[PDB]
Amino acid sequence: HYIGDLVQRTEVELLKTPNLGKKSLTEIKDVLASRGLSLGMRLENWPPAS
Amino acid sequence: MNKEILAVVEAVSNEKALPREKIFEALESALATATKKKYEQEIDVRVQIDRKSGDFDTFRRWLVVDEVTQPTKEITLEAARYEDESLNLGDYVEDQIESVTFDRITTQTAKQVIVQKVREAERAMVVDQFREHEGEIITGVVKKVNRDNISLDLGNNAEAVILREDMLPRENFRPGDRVRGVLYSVRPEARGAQLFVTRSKPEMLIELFRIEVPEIGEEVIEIKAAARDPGSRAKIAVKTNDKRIDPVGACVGMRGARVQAVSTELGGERIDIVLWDDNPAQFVINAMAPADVASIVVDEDKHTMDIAVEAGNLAQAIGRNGQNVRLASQLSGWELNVMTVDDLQAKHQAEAHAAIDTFTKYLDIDEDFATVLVEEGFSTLEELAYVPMKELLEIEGLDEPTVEALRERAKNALATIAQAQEESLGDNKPADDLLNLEGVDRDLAFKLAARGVCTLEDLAEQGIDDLADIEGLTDEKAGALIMAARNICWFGDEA
Amino acid sequence: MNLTELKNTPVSELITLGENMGLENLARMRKQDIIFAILKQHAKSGEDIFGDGVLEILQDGFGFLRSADSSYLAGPDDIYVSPSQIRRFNLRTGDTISGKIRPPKEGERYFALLKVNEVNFDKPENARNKILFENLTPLHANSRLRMERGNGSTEDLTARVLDLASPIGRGQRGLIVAPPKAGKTMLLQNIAQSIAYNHPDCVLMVLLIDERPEEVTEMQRLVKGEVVASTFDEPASRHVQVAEMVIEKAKRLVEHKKDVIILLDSITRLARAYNTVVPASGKVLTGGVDANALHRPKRFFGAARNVEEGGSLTIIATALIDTGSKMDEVIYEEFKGTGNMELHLSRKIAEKRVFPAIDYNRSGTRKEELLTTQEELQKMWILRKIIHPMGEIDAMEFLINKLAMTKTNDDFFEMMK
Amino acid sequence: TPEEKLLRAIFGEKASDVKDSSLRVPNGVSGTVIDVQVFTRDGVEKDKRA
Ligand SMILES: Nc1ncnc2c1ncn2[C@@H]1O[C@H](COP(=O)(O)OP(=O)(O)O)[C@@H](O)[C@H]1O
Ligand code: BEF
Ligand SMILES: [Mg+2]
Repeated sequence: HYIGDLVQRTEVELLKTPNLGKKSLTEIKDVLASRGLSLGMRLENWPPAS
Repeated sequence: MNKEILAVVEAVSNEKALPREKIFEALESALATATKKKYEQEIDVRVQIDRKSGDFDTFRRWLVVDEVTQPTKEITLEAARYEDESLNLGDYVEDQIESVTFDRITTQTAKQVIVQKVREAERAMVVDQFREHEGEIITGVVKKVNRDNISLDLGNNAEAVILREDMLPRENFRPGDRVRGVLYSVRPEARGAQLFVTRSKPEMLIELFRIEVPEIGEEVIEIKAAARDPGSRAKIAVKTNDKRIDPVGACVGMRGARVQAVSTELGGERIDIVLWDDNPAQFVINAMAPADVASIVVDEDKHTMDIAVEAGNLAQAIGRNGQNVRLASQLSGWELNVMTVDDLQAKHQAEAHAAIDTFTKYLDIDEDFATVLVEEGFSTLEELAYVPMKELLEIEGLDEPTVEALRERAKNALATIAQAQEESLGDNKPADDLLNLEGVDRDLAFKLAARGVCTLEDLAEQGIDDLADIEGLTDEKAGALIMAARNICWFGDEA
Repeated sequence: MNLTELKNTPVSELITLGENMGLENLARMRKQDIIFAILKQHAKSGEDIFGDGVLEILQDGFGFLRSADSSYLAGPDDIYVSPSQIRRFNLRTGDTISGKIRPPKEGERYFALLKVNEVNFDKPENARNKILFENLTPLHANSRLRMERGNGSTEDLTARVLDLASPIGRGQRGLIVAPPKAGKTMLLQNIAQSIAYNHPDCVLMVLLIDERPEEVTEMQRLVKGEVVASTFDEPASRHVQVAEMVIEKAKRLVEHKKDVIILLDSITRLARAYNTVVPASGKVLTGGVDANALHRPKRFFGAARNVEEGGSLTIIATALIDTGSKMDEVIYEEFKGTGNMELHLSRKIAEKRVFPAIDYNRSGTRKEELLTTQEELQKMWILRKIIHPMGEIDAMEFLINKLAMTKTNDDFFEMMK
Repeated sequence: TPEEKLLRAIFGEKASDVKDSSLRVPNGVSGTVIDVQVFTRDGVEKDKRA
């Protein structure tokens, strides 16, 4: 649900997700990776709100 | 739509320069630069309009590479199980359906692209000609002179460029004269000038002779090689097949006529015509003419030729800039050395009989045996290390104690070369100021010096990342040690 | 699951199957759409499909897998194959690609082939370790293929006639010249049934061009092997499509060292279809044909050759004459010298209900010694010589009589003596 | 060049139309358009808004 866990998810698990083809994957790519974020990374201070 | 595209492709004028294939490649590029504006996502879109069959179909190139930015064209090396991509590279897809078609600004963009590509196709044809017709001297009238290059024309829109190194250092150039040169390069997809003519490259002179000397061209005087300093000096070695031909008097003409004519055509460039020989030694002997040599030491492994001219003609032998040697060094491609003037200028009888300083203790069982032997040479000292007994039997005095001393000296040489290798391998030198630091033992000191620093002052000017890849420590002990160092060097205020 | 295992089943059976699988009643869509929806539902169930299809490449680059019952035509049951496999194995036209397939999502039309499993009943390495068709050495027909059935039937006549007139061998190019109403289709059926019942070791593949639908049904369930037909419900474009399908399939199967027999009838119809599909070149020759409009039919009739290294390609093709027009006559002229096997069916004996009406005069075989042994040729030659006393009608009488009293070739030979 | 002439002819109507030459509201005054009045010369083709 949250991208807080999708940050620990590379593109390998994109097309392996059931029912992700051409246009749905197109949107998943566009409206995600065009806003500055990157599909797959690692942070350290998400729990304590700091 | 597609019928309009068909009409405009059948209506192009330069069908020879822009055939249907290049026209639809232009349309590919135009749709790519159009989709660059349709979506804010800067993407590449090949569309393969299928000009003969049907209309365009917007494709989405996976553009296989590990990054993610612009993800419409981002795929890693194996994300290919879906849809049967199954490929590490080249697998592509079509995600975009019903893209934007032919807005007026995109029509203007396609228009400017097609006109610049008509220009580029004219360029491609003239450069295919530039590449095929790499031949004889061509005449052309110049249009513009600059500090770095000049521009030339022939007619029928035949533009060419002659670069600064292609011209002469003193050949005055102004727009309007007919200058002749040789086409030299090939540049299919250049952006600036198309054709490239030179007047300074070596082989130019070859072709000069080929169009001047009536002998060359029918292959009776086979021109071997040539070297050139632009506008200054052209040396050329030639070889003849017939026996009654005198290239010393035929290639030059009647008392300096043909060589003088081609020199005036070059624009005031001295020319040295030499006879090529199958021996590189004799070739480098005759190439430095006018000059006489009586000291020839040719070594093939290191590509050198000790060619010493007699004392007195030095100022004429080397000449200005070393031309008479440099061109020779460019005629055969070897290296020449001349330093001696008076002290045994033979350079072959001297080095063979000047060893009174190095051969002082060689047969040191008793110096009253015999002098050193120059028949073997005793001049390389390393290929000499292992010689067969097929020639170790002519000299007298090789008793058993002699070969025992030989073995002892071989042991001494092995020990000294081992010591030298240990000294040259240990480019660390861990001093006492490096071992005395607590927590840094001998191997730790070896590695600290192998990092690149051998002293104490610079050690305090490195971070934890500069000590990264440490063997025996870890970043926290790294910080502890660097803090101790910065305390004993900087925070201690001691000297 | 597979294609043919559902296609050799009737349409009512497929409707009942789709309704049994819990689906919208499929008796409203065509049989091809029925199987398409059944495969889509089976793939929705949570599994993959195992499909098979013969391969087609257009100027685009990807591949289409046409099915058998579709007569190698365009339909929803044709499988999509990404061009990557073509770049990998260089799979030309004529592979029964058998492999795993997945259902198409939105934006797609056909199933996509994931991986290769079977390349013309061979290992996919044969897709990368084989020889092309244009490079081998074509030879003459070496093997002898008996035509007589061996039961003494009333249609055995036809077979044994040919056996004592001009036998058939592997790699031959047979052309039958016959006017209308000469007994062509039952001749095709007779010879095919004999070659498939006497020699099941050789593979049969029959081509039908411009026949009636009842003829298609009578041909498809009667002879062995694949029965490809192309009737009038498709234009000349789909005619040439199925023709090029079957020719490249035969070429690839021969490259796979297989014996492929192609029955074809007739050649004038496909020539007219080709003339229909090829544009003009500004000039019209005799009969109304073009310059290059003969290159396709020429190639098509000449693809036959005997492969001495493995496999063979034989063709038995009928032609149309006495049609009143010119183009058929010039086509017969062009194709009567290109074949290495010529036979003629008479119409005057045919309309007298005296069948078969073989022209024993114009019948011939190119280099028959490689098809007939020592005393075999002795017997055949002496019988040709004794039939040589000028005769068509009572010659047919003598042949049919001495053939009806007897059962095999050796019986006739040893009773005539 | 007549090449450019036939070019701009076969591509419909096109020339150096980069000229803005378009009316904008004066800098500083807002407003809401409530009426438009277009008057054409006799012979000029009438637009769809007219
Ligand atoms: N071998 C045969 N035995 C008996 N009758 C035959 C034979 N060959 C042809 N016929 C007769 O000739 C007719 C041929 O009709 P059809 O099959 O339409 O001709 P074609 O095969 O030339 O199209 C049939 O009605 C059949 O009665
Ligand atoms: F069926 Be007939 F021979 F046209
Ligand atoms: Mg028939």
